[PDB]
This record gives sequence, C-alpha cells and structure tokens, in this order.
Amino acid sequence: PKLVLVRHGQSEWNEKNLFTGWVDVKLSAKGQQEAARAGELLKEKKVYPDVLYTSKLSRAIQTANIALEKADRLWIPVNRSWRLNERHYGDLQGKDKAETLKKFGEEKFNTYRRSFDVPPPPIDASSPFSQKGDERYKYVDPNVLPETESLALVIDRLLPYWQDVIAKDLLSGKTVMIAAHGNSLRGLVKHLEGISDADIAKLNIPTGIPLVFELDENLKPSKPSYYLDPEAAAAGAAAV
Amino acid sequence: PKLVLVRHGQSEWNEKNLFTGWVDVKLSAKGQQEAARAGELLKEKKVYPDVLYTSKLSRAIQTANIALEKADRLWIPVNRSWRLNERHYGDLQGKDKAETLKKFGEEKFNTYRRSFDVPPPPIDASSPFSQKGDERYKYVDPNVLPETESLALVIDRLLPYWQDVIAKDLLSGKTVMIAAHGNSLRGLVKHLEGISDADIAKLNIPTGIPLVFELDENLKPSKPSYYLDPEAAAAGAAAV
Amino acid sequence: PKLVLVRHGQSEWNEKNLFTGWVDVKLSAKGQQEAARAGELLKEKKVYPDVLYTSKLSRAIQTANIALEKADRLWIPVNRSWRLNERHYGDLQGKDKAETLKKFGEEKFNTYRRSFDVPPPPIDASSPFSQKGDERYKYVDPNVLPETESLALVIDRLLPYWQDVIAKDLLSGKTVMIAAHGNSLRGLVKHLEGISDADIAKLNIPTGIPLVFELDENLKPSKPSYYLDPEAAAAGAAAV
Amino acid sequence: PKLVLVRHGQSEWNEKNLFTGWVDVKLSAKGQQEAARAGELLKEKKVYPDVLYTSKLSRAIQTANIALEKADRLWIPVNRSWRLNERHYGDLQGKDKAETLKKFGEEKFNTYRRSFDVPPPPIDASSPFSQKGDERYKYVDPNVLPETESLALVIDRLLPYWQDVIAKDLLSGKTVMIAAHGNSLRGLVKHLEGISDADIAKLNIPTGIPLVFELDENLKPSKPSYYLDPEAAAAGAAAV
Repeated sequence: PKLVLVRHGQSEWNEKNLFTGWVDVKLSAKGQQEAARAGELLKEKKVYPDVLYTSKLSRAIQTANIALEKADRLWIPVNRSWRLNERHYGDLQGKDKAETLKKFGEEKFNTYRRSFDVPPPPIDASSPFSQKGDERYKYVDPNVLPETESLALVIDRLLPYWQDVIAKDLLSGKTVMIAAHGNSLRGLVKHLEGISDADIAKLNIPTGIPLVFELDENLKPSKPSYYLDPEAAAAGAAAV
Repeated sequence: PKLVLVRHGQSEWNEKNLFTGWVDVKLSAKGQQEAARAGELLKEKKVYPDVLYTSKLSRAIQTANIALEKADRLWIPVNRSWRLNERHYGDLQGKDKAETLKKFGEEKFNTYRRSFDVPPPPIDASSPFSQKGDERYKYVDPNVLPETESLALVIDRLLPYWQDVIAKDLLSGKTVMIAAHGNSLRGLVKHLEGISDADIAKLNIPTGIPLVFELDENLKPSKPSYYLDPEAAAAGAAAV
Repeated sequence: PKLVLVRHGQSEWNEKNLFTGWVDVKLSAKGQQEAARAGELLKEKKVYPDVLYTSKLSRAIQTANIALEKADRLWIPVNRSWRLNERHYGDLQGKDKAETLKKFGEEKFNTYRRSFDVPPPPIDASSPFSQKGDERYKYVDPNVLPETESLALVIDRLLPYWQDVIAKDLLSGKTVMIAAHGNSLRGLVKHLEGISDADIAKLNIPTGIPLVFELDENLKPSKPSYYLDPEAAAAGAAAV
Repeated sequence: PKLVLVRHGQSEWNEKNLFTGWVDVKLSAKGQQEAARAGELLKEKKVYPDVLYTSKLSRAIQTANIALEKADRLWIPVNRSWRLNERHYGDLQGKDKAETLKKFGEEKFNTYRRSFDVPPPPIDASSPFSQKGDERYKYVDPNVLPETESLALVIDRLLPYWQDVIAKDLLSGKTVMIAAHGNSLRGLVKHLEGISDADIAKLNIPTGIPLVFELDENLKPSKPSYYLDPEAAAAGAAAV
C-alpha cells in the first residue's frame, strides 16, 4: 500500500508568531502557494491518491483542496477526523511565542514546545481560545476533547483512527493521502518508523512537500519514506 | 428543514463556447470569483450548511470549496455522487455552440439544448470526450452510465439519490448544501416546485447565487424559494 | 464477481392464505427450517458471502440471520434498504387470497398477481395494513413510498440501489448475498438475464435455495445462474 | 440519551468449562433461551433501540438477533467492531478452567481471571486457538490485534470506539443497544460509572438481562443504571 502525507504550510498566526494548536486559523498567502506546490508535486511524480483524510482544521483542509486542484484529483472521497488535528497547545493557544519564551525561560519553553510527554498548562473553558463547545466537535464524547496535549497524548488519540479507518483503505489497496499538521504527522511517522521517544523531538517535517511511504502487508515501511522534492525537503528549521 | 442550492459559475469551456456536459473542465477566472461571492452571501445571510453534496465534476467541487472557505465552514462532511452531475451532452460534448447552431439550425439546436425529453445524439465510443471507463465512475454499474441525456433522463437518475440520501439528512434536521449544475439543479427544482414539463424550459438558475428552500416535514416547500441576492437574479447574462 | 440471492421461506400469513406485501409478518415454523437449509447449502457448497443486503422486512432479515448462523458467517457487515422490499400489494394487503379470487374473478386476480405493469388498487390511508408513517421508513422521502406496486414499479425503485450500492461491493471483489422477496428478486433476475416483460410472469424463484450468479466486470452473467440444490428447484409447491 | 447493554448468555465452551476469549464459539441451548428472555424484556419494558452495535463474535451476534426478533425490532441498522470483543485470553484460550486452576494455583488463576492489569501469557501464532490471520480482522492494522489482554487493555482499545462512533449516535438522540461480552461491558461500565481499578474486579454483569443507562448531554449517568429485571439481575456468581 502507498501512503502520502502532506503538512500544511504557514498559517496566518504562524506569520504573526502566535501559538495556534486547535484555534481554527486560515493559511497565509505563502501557505496557499505551498499547498499549490504540493499538488504540482503529486502530478509531476504521478502519485494519485484514491482517498483523502484531513483533520477538522481549516488550514489542513484548504491545503488539500488546493493540492488536489493542482493534481486534478478533486473528485476523490473525503473523510475528516478530530484525531488528525494538531496538538492542542493548552493555555499557550493565542499567545505570542517570543513573549512566552521570555516569561518561561528557554528550558520551560523548549519542554512545552518539544518534550515528548510534558504538556503545556491546560486552557480555561472561558478562554476565547478554547474549543470547548465548538460546533465541529459536537458529536464526539465531550469528555475526550483535550484541554492541553503533549506529543505522547496526540499519538494516543491518533492511533485508533489509523488502526481501524485509515488502515482499512490501505489494506483494501487504495493510495491514501493525509493532509494534517506538524505534531499529528510527527506522531504517525514515529509509529511507522519506530523512532524512539527521545529522538522524535528532533524530527521535523517540511511544510508543503509530500512525504511518501511504501508499506507492505503489515503496514510497515518496505523501503525508507521519501519526499517528492528531496532537495527542498527541509531539515533546516522553520521555527520548530 | 433547509436546503441550499448553488450552481457553479463559468467554466473554462463556457468561456470558449464549447458544450461541456460530463467533460471535467475547471472554473474560469470569473467562475472562481462567482464562487467566492456565493460564499460571502452564505456568511452575510447566516446560512450555515451542516453537510455538503457535490457532483463528481471538478467545477462544482471547486465552487463548493471556495464558497465554504469564505463562509468559514470548511470542516463539514462532504458526499459526492455522479447522480448530481450535469446532463451528459452526448455527441455535442467538446463541440462549438455556434458551429452546432449553424449545422443543425435553430430548431434542432434549441430542442437539444432545452427540450424536456429529446436527448442529443449519443456520443461515440471513439470520441476523445467520452467518459466511458473514467476512473471516477469505476464503482458504479457500467450499464447505467449515459451516452447522452435529456433533462427528463437527468431527473430519473437524480431522484433516487435525493429520496434516500439527501432526504435522510434533511429529515434528520441538517441544513444541506448542494453544489451542482444547471440541469441537475433545474431537475431538482422542477420536482420540488411541481413545475410542468412544458414550463421548466423557461427556468434558469443564475450562477453563483445560493437558492434557499425552506421545506416542511414532507419535504415540500413551506414558502417560496428565495435567492440570497434577489437583485442579482436572472441568468440572461453570459448567454441568455 | 459472485452474487448469491436467497428468497425467504414461508411467512405466517402465507400459511393463512393472506396477501402480505409490506406488512411485517414473521416466518412460519416451515419458513425457519427453509432458512436453515439455505445456510447449510451455503456451507456445503463453500459459498461464503463477504457482505449481506436485506430488505427492511423481518421475514427476509430472520432468514439471513438463520442462514448465516448455519454457514458460520454471522460476523459480516449488514446493509438494509426499503428498495429490496417485496412488492407493495396495495389494497390487497391483509386480504384472503381465496376471497379475492372469488371477488374479482380469475382474470383480474391473475393480472394483479402476475401482470408486469398493472398494479393492484391503491391501499387506503385508514387501512390497518398501510405502512404510511411506519418508523422504519422515517428517513426516506415520504413522497416515494408506494401505496401499491406492480413488478414494473418494483424494478424502477430497486435498480438505483443495485447500480450504486450493491454494484460497488461487487466491483470491489466482494461476494454479495441478498436476502429478499419473490418480486424484488424476480425484478433483479429480469434485469440480469434480460428476460422480456412477457416472460418474467412465468419465472418463479423457489424459497430457501440460494441462486448464484457469476458475473463479469460489466456485471453481466458470465455463465448461467444456478441453484445450490438444482434437484429441489421449482416453486410450484406451497402455491404453484 | 439512553444506552442499553446486553451480555450474551452461556456459550458451548462455557458449558464445557473452557476459557473462550476470542475463539468464535456459539451459544448453547441455555444461551439461546437467555437471549430470547432479553428480547422479551425489551418488549415488556418498552425499550426500543434505534441502532445496534455488536462485537465480531458470533455468540454476541446470535444474542442480538434472537433478542431483536422477540422485541420486534429486527430492521434496525447494525454495526460491528472488534473493539467490543471479549478480552483475549492469551494462552488460556481453549484450556480447561479446572485444569488451569490446579496447574497455576488459586493465586495465579485469580490474577489471570480478575486482576485489573495482569494479562495471561501470550498465545502462540501456531496455536489452533489463535485469531492471527482470521478473515474477520483482515482490514484492521495487524499490529494492534492482541495476543493476550487484561481488563485494562480491553478498556484502552474499547474507548476510542465509544468516543467517536457510539457517542455520535447517542448525541444524535438515538437509543443504542450494545450486544457484547462480560469484560468489554465491564470495561464500559467502569468508565461510565467511575468505578476504581480495585473495585471493578468485583463487578459482575448477569447474562441475558439488559442493563439500561439514562445519560445526560455529557454522557454521564443522570440516574443509576438499572436492569430490566432487578430480581433476576444476578449478583450471585455464575463462574466469574
């Protein structure tokens, strides 16, 4: 089976230096161009997805819609799940990254941003940046929607969706495309590749360049994953 | 329940004067702006669909994607069906409308364009504009795909989808949005309003302006349908 | 692909000589044994369905449940639809077949029972045997539910389900089993085999014996259909 | 919302004293009678489920089919998931309970049978009682299918199904019926009622008597759960 992962490009809050998490902000103008590039790469390299999965956040959905327009595959069915959403940033949602760094110090800042298992403080329900009660989550058990998450917790809520729903299409022979976010894709890669809890902190997935996995019958990589544009495939950080 | 209908704006072949039918062309630049306007009207009139239905033709899917981005409702579930597709134009697909008019004369040309039950001539299998074997229809019974259609035949294949699938959402209390095509929407409007076979030749649905039906528990209009921009009505522009 | 059709065995009103149609009666004791036999034949002939389709009438659902228990395939997915329902018998539902014969004469009685296109008289709304407002049809467009049907009308409402939903499973390589009724299966067999309007009045499908179609990629029979117990064929018993 | 839980009655292996786990054995004759009683109780007490969820194990599916036949609600849609299956008994699958008790001692026997978090030893893939490769699990990620489970592990794989799928129907206003097994229902009850890790070991759910939960908008009990037949509702053990 073949799995294609696309991380959305810059959002309007990334350009203003604000932590986003589950706040539903749109792509910036550069983000829209990165999505177009992703779709041009699917077309140039002839990777034609049969089914699309997205999160419930607009920035990843806009990305997929632009990419699939460029790759001429807009007609494919689409499924969306909260379990592919970005990590919830707790009380850091809506805060300035430079102001947060000065407030907490580099140590705490880097623990919140990149520890495997230390989540940022929980957000308050009265906060304007809380998603409690948002309409797009009204049919999910209200007790499972997070008030903060670490990457470990993202993985725990992402896996069951991979196991029962995405895997069914891969095992049926479909090429699946996932349009999602930095932490939810980092979580999935950790799982497929078997990256340790300590090393995953160092993994970065460039924005806007599709990552392909060729998997065998047990859904394990049959060869190393590869980006559709290796040169551009970025290891030099954007912000991290 | 509430139903919102949106006809896509101008396609790239409408700009070039060619009959499109099931050929999968994209929106022109004007078409894209008409889609954004439909989205602005949804947002301005506070009409917020809970589920989207599109045909399998890119021009309607692009229209919904742009509209829902402007209405800020990109997260809603999306279902697609061939039964919402434009009428299949048979052997006229890919043909110049002026040349066709010169070749068949006014009388035959307006019959093919607007009779209720006389279809255009069947497309040939060789034709570069036939959709036989197209990947997006591979899971439908091959025997039901049309080689040509009249409005009457469009209605016969649309209604079973309306009866079991769209009706289920409407009867469950969802606001449903349909992004589709001139003849498939004319077909549906003929059914909801009880317009005679003689009279729907005169019905035209403007491009890019959402048409709202408020329906009762029997799925019959409880009040007249209305456009979200009544002033801008009339489809007599861009071809009468 | 492979399709397996099973007509339910005798209902409790068939035993009492009453026209059933959409009235939801249960299997008789004999009917239950006929369902177990169909299951034994599936298991003995190694025909193992991957998905089950039933109507919304208990007698066909009970039949599938007993059969699949005997074939050891109870875990497969199950889909139900009103479009697989028996023909609606109009004002004849709940009526004694002998008394009806005495009241309309042979000629009118055999037309109603077996013409292709003359339906029985419409049921009245008062009737204790009408299904109007029945909870199991509450999510279908109320306007499409029948007040009476002929075989021709059964075929018109069955085919769209066959074309989009059952065909999708067959074209995906699933073996599909349908547990349904004499007229809905006669309707489907007329379509697959190309039996004329004059000739399907003579087609009878025995109760409880699975009928197998081996179909090609166009969903046309690639070889003659066959029963799993050819010897026991003929539906001339329990009414000719 | 209203949730109804039914534990299946005796299987053919329970009567022979063998641990079952995921081995797919059928109900005994007493088990079939207990299922009929469950359905008679739904009818007598007027609890009419709108949707059914079952595991992928025949004993729970047969239970539901018999119960729904007695309550006259066979037409309701049906969904099945491996996540509602019984606890996998690891290497104890297929072993005699008395022979296992003498082999291990009461201490180890009771840890394996009722500890919250100590699973029995893993089963071998070559064992005849292993479910690795079984056809009904072929579309699930092969890496998540267990080789042994404790109740803690059952709960971890059951919860995501409850959170996204079952909860959606409860939140949509449907009365849901779950037909499942002792440990998967004990897991769900632990979660809804907030029973501690140490106390859940003592919880027993009688076979064949529906347990009803009346839940509020956050899916928490609005009043204590109750059995449809309190007297019979058994606390005196069957085997435990």
